[PDB]
Amino acid sequence: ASALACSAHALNLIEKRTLDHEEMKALNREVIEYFKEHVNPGFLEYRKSVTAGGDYGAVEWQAGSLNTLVDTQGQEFIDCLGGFGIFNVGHRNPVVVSAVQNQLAKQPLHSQELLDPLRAMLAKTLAALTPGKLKYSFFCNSGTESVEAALKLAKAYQSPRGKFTFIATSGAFHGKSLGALSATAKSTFRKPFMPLLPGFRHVPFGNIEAMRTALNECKKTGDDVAAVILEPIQGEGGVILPPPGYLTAVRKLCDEFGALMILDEVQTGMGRTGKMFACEHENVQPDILCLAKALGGGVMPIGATIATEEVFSVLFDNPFLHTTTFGGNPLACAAALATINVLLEQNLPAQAEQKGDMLLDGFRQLAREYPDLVQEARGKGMLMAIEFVDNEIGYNFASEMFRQRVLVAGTLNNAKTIRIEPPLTLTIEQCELVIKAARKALAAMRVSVEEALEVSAKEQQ
Amino acid sequence: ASALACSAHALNLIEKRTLDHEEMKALNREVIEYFKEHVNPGFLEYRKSVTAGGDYGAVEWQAGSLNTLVDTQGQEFIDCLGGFGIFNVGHRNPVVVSAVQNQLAKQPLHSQELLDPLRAMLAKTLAALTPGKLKYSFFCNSGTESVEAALKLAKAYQSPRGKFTFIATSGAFHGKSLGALSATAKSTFRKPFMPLLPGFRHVPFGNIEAMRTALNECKKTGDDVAAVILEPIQGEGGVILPPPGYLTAVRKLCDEFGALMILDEVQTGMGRTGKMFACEHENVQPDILCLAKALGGGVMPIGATIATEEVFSVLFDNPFLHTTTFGGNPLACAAALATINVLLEQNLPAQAEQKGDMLLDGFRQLAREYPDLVQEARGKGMLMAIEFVDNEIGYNFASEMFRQRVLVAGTLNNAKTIRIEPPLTLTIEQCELVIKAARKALAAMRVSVEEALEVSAKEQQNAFYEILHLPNLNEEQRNAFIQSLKDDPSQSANLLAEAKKLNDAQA
Amino acid sequence: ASALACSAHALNLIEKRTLDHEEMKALNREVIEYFKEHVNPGFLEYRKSVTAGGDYGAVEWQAGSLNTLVDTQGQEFIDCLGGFGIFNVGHRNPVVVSAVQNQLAKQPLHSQELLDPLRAMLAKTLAALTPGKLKYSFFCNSGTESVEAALKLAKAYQSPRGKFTFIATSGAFHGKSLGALSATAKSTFRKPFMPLLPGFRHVPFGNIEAMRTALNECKKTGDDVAAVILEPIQGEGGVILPPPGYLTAVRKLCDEFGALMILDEVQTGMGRTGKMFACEHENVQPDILCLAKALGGGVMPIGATIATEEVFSVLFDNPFLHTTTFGGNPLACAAALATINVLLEQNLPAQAEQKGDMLLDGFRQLAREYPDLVQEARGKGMLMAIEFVDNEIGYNFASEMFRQRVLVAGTLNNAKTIRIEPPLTLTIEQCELVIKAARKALAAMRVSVEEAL
Amino acid sequence: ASALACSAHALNLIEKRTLDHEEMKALNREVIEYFKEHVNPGFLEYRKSVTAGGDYGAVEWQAGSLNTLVDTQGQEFIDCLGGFGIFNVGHRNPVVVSAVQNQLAKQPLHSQELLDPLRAMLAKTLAALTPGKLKYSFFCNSGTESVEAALKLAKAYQSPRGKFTFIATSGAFHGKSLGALSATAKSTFRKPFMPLLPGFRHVPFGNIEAMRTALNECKKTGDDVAAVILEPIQGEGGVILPPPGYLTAVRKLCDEFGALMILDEVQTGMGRTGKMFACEHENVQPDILCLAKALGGGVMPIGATIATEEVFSVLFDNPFLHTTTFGGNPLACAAALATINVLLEQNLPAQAEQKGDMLLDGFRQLAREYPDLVQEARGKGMLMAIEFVDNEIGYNFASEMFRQRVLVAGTLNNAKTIRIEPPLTLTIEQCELVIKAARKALAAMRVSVEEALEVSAKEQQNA
Ligand SMILES: Cc1ncc(COP(=O)(O)O)c(C=O)c1O
Ligand SMILES: Cc1ncc(COP(=O)(O)O)c(C=O)c1O
Ligand SMILES: Cc1ncc(COP(=O)(O)O)c(C=O)c1O
Ligand SMILES: Cc1ncc(COP(=O)(O)O)c(C=O)c1O
Repeated sequence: ASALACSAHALNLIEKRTLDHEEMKALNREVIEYFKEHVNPGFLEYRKSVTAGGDYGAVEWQAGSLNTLVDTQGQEFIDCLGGFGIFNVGHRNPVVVSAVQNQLAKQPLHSQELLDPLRAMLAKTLAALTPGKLKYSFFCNSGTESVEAALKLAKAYQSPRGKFTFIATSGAFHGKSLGALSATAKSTFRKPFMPLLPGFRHVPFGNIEAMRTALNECKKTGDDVAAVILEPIQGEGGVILPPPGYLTAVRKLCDEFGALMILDEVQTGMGRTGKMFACEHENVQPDILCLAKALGGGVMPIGATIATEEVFSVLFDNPFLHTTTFGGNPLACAAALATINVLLEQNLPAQAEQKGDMLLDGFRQLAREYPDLVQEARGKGMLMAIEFVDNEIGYNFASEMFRQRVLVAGTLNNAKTIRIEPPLTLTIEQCELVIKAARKALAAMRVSVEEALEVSAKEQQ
Repeated sequence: ASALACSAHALNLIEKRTLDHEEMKALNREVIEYFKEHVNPGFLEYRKSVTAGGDYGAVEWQAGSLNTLVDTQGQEFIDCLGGFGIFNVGHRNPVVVSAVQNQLAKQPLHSQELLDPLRAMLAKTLAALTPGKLKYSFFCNSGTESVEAALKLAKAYQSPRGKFTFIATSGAFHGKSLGALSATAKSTFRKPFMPLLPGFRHVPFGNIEAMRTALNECKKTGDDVAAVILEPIQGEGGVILPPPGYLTAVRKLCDEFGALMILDEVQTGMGRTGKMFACEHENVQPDILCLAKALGGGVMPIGATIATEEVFSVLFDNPFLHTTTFGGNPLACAAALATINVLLEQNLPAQAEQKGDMLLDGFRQLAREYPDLVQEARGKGMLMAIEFVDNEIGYNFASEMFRQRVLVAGTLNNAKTIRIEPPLTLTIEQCELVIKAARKALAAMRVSVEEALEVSAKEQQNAFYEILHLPNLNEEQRNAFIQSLKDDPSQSANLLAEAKKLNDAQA
Repeated sequence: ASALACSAHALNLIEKRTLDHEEMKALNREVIEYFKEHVNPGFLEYRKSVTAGGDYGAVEWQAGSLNTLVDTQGQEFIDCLGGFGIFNVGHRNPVVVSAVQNQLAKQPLHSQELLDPLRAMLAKTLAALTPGKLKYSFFCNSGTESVEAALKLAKAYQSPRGKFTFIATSGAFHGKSLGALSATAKSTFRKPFMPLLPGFRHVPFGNIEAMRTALNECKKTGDDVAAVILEPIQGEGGVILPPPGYLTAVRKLCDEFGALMILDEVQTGMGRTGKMFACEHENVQPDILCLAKALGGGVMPIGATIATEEVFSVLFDNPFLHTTTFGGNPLACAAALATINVLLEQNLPAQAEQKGDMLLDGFRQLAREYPDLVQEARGKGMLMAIEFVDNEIGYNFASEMFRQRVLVAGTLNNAKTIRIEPPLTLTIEQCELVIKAARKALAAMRVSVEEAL
Repeated sequence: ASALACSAHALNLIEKRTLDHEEMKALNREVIEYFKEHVNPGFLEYRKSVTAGGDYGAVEWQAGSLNTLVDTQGQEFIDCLGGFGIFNVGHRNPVVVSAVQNQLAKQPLHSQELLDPLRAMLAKTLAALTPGKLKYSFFCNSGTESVEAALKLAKAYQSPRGKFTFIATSGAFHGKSLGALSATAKSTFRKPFMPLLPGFRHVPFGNIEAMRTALNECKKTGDDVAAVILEPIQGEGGVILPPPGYLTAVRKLCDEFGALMILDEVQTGMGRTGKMFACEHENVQPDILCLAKALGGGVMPIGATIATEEVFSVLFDNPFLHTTTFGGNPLACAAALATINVLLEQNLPAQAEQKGDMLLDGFRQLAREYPDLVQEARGKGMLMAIEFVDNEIGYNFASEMFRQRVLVAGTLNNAKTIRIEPPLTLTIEQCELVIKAARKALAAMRVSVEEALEVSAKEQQNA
């Protein structure tokens, strides 16, 4: 068809709230054809590996309740994926939806010349919400943009001081824009795109001595380290918790060598680990803090890079040194201001702690019961993972859970590991249903394995 | 206060549609204090340079009509800034607002595990809307992200073919993320952040022979070019139009050397130049096309990177090779689908042509009338610029226009140049009001100058010769001070003082 | 065998001045086996492509006269290869051999702690010999080392000034050490070894406007140029002469943008183009000058990097910033001091001019006569090339010349192009014999072709 | 003057074997003026810091015996500097001088088109002399060129295998050419010349776990290691001996990750540590071995890069991929062939062991006696160092030794550390004279210190 015809057919679909069997069958059939012909036929192959065929062709339609998703066939899913840590305050949180709706009625995007007042308000808010000397905020549209901004603040601070080297950690995930991907550590994500930014070096996560070595060797050779960047807990790494005091030691180590400390709280921020930021567990103040995902309330894309006056002041003489067109737009600021208001009003950080403790205990118990399938369960607050024995078992679990209308998925920088990242608003009853679904899934998986194994050993001579 | 207290005070402000004198005075005072203490005190200094004091402290409040903005004091501005090419279909275009409102009621952000249907629909739409073999779309949240995606598609296609070098053009602006900024060409934007991506080289824009040379020399030395990236017309460069046929020649040149052609239509896309894409003027099909700004309808942030099946197929075996969390979200897709529907239904590309022709004629005439102030006016469709004689005159114009409630601003990779980028929906009457405002501004500027001052010729010529004779400067330094002096004759006293200092210092 | 046994057999061979048929046959057979098993079996394949089989297995033995080489079978060759521009003052120039012999009797290599007096003397000599404000000399062991030193002087001068980009030219050859190879321009020499030094960009040779563009674009993007490096005439490029005034323009262009001018006279230096340095043709003073090959007199390996006090003074606060163990050794300095003495005493620069004019005229005439085989002949002084129509014809010429006991070979950054780089001491009679050999070679090549059909 | 005039005056000086007081005074005065005006006035400042003035202006004239140097004033020095590890077989070793003299009479430099037979002979010799599967030799003119060749062999082998990262060690010294300097580890030698080759990372020397980490992390991030390069013992680092088995472990570690092992034996090679190569102590076979300094016999500049057929075969299809004009020249080959013959015939590796053990014991004993001045003495064979308490004490020792006509000097990647690198041919009596000179030097230094202190205290009491 013409573009006009397709743009029309699609606006008509946006208005529709419901689909009869025929409208559903037609839309499902279209979305699969169009993913294949215009988006990525690879996404259809992946979703098959993590489903029992026919289930891969599930099409999102609307939010059910705070903690559920409904497909085009009316099937309601409990959300333990949380859009990879976006939906901290649930799906269509009425307070966030309200703030966005209200700003949409006045001015959704700004001129970038007149002072936009929600930018000023969210910056003031984030300054009050953040620890210590974190004071200035730069707004962008994603995690990867927030990391680019951080790397850039560090570069501008440190190049006149003669420092250009950056240290990241293996298993680390900081985004996929080429500046961010220089810090991202997974080989398969980096190799095609090399050469990446020069002067990026990786040490093991949670190993302070390896990091000391790297900083010291860089100092010896005249390749002095501008910054260390790390996640307080590695998400895509498979929920990798550092040894206690590690973050505090990295801060002293950065202080000693005159390197800037960059904390990537894109995925651990906005209450998910049981505090507003995972750096609050140790009362660690980085030089630069990166936020996205949940900051937009599961309604708007937004990122934020917050830094000390000492570091951020690099942008004061020429405020156009770093810019973006959409960053700090009124819809996004409204969504973030709502999200902070919701998390604080309802003490959802405290809820994440209680519910995470409850869920992790549940999973650790299933791990004890199914060591043939599960290596270990880890977490902190509502950031959790189950590591299975091998990759194919992890995929069978994702499918079994999906069959039972519970939504989980794999981690990026870690195969065979399933993230459990539900909304902080997940109810105690849903928490219990999740554990029962997990149990039913593991029992079904054990049968599959035992069956196969008989149907194999038969082969001999 | 607590964060809770500030988040509350701010949600209260989001609900309010009106401000009495007291609410306005209190909010203005807050926004200025908070910009200074938590955003950037630099932005307050810049806005002063481009206003008569008290005017710098104008605070955005809401959209007036399709083509106007209203501050906290109720002053309505005609928008010739267009948010730097975002507001193609105007402020709160009811069709776009409607689509976003409708999708917000179902699902604003997606899971990233279930197939999201608006992604599929917008991708199908963009495939039909785009020229030739452009077929696959990757959605992100900004121009800079769309450029990163393009660079990444090229890298993945070309590294197994042994090609790693990228060519961009001087004056070029492709974004500020470190991959994008490797292609961005302005010194002041790059130097603090070097070293940038290796293998990035710059040729003059609109010079096919310089580009041939660069590709050929790279081939000779074994540093073969993976891709050429260029804007069809340089926006931040100051609306720099290439010679006609240039784009067509770059395409044949890329075809000959086996390099991928990347077109950055972030700022020339969605009808702004008089066609849906500026590559349609010459019927040029790039390998990879970058879109953002206007694609979101002035409601949502979105970027799109569209490419051939041949190039994009690099993402098919591992679909996680390039991803983003928010990219291709349902709100953004709804906003884009609406925007395309609006541009096509109302033939706004055709309107941009007519209104741009009208506005450019107006500006070229004011240029004829005020050669003491204006060097030249250029444009294509509703992408236009006025180059003034010097930077300070450009700033005086922006201020005079703002005094008269018409919103313009400067370009990034070009000082003393004012962009005129109004909504394609600007009415013929507003077009005329814009020209009258410009005229009034230039007349007032002439008076300011003529306020017992203007001539300074020999005053300048004296500085040229004194600077040239100072015996302790090297030839790069003398050359840097004389380029400053002829480029901006109104700083001859300042530049002379500076040169005398450094001459004394090398005795 | 043991190493002791092989080191013994070889010292025995070094003492021998003559080989009977049996000693020759045994040594030839050994050298081919050992090239194959321990050096490079590739060198044996190349030498075959540029010979009529049996001729590829020629083994160097000794210098004949100033301008000839003798193989193990006693066959004497007129040398028009000149070891690629080493043998400017001939083979075993008695004045150079004498100086080396004399220093070998006192101290061949230095301590690197006591002031070594020939270093001081050769540096003083090179300062007097070089144009203008070229004053300080750093001694190394090769062309590539002399270029590394130049690149390093530029880096140390310009990094505190915020400039890091370097411009070289396509067809350019500056050596094969990884710093030098970043400036070297031929793809097949660079691709395996990438990534090379960052911030190295190439413009066409002899195109001042292309170079202006590159400097200007680098300035616009904040990647300002530290230095331009170029050969005054590209040797490995195939004897590529720049347009007149080009070098002078590059100097003004460097002056304007505040970039350092590096001239690589490794192959055009020590009189080969008709002056002591090719930069003297236009009276061009670079910031940094690179020398090797002929500077050692065809006896010693040496390189020299000479620069202004302004640039070299980067090494004054810490004189260990750039060092080499063997560089500026007394044998090498003795050899260079002798070589300069010989070139000046006998006005061999002037001879190179006259003999090059004579030889080039001869070749241009053969080009007129054999356009089926020869595209063109070029040169300046005793730096000359014949470009053939295609690569295989160039190889047939090298072979035909070798069959007639005249030694020529191909260029590096240019196929199908044969360098003629004889000693400046080549006699007028030899010059004429060379032209007659070339004629006989082309006539035989024409027959081969006409045959084939 | 004209260049002709100076080239003449200098050839006149090359012929002279003797200088009366007037010829000496005139030549010394010239050499100092010319170092200042045309070489480096910095060399004159450095040599002052390591002498009592008047002594800084000592000018080399000729070799005395195998193990001594004579200045323009006829003062004979015992050589414990060894030209930083060049003079393994002494000054003007008659066997080396003979081979060079003999080849000079036939063909000193080659055409580079005809097969040069000494290249073939030295390559065959070095193949027999080297351990295991080391088979192919490429000849150059210096240590830094030999390292460039190694880096290049690795790059050509490993880039088609998708590996581009190189690991070196801190304190490491591999040369000053920009490829080599990318592996060299001292800050002050690198910073002015950055950016250097990309893909170069440094681990601590003698720390196998730090190196494992680096290889593993590079593998995880897709920046896989092409090669490890290290000295078996760091010379410029200040004679840093790795823990025993380190080299063996690095070899297994390289084998595990598929990285090439490059051993830089430029300074530990040709018998200096008590074996022909320091890699023979642990029977470690690297993929690529680098040689220079002593390989030329203290007569000729030469470097050699030797590698497996597996690695070197990258140069077989295009033999012009890596070349040099002077490399593998007949004089240099003659000098190297002589040097190998001398080292093997006279078992100088075994002598280096015995004499080094003797000298190191002597120094360790002086360390016990002078802990106020000396931190420690280390070595292996005739590769030795004395670390002093502070830099200025190190310089006072170098001066005191020079005053007593014994030649020592500092290390590059280590201040306050004096290298003792005498010819392997140093006689037992000279060994003893060296120890006595060291003793006399330390005793004089102690008196200087003790005197200062006495002067201070009395002035104070006097108040
Ligand atoms: C720790 C971390 N950093 C950065 C990102 C990238 O965020 P975005 O996809 O919005 O660019 C992610 C997303 O998964 C993340 O988990
Ligand atoms: C041509 C072009 N590309 C890229 C960008 C950057 O887009 P964003 O600001 O959305 O990152 C701009 C912004 O002005 C632009 O004009
Ligand atoms: C211009 C130029 N530079 C550098 C070199 C390299 O000299 P070497 O082979 O001694 O390193 C050459 C050799 O042909 C040359 O012609
Ligand atoms: C171990 C080592 N490698 C390399 C070099 C550099 O060798 P050259 O000075 O011959 O360039 C040296 C010199 O001191 C060295 O000791």
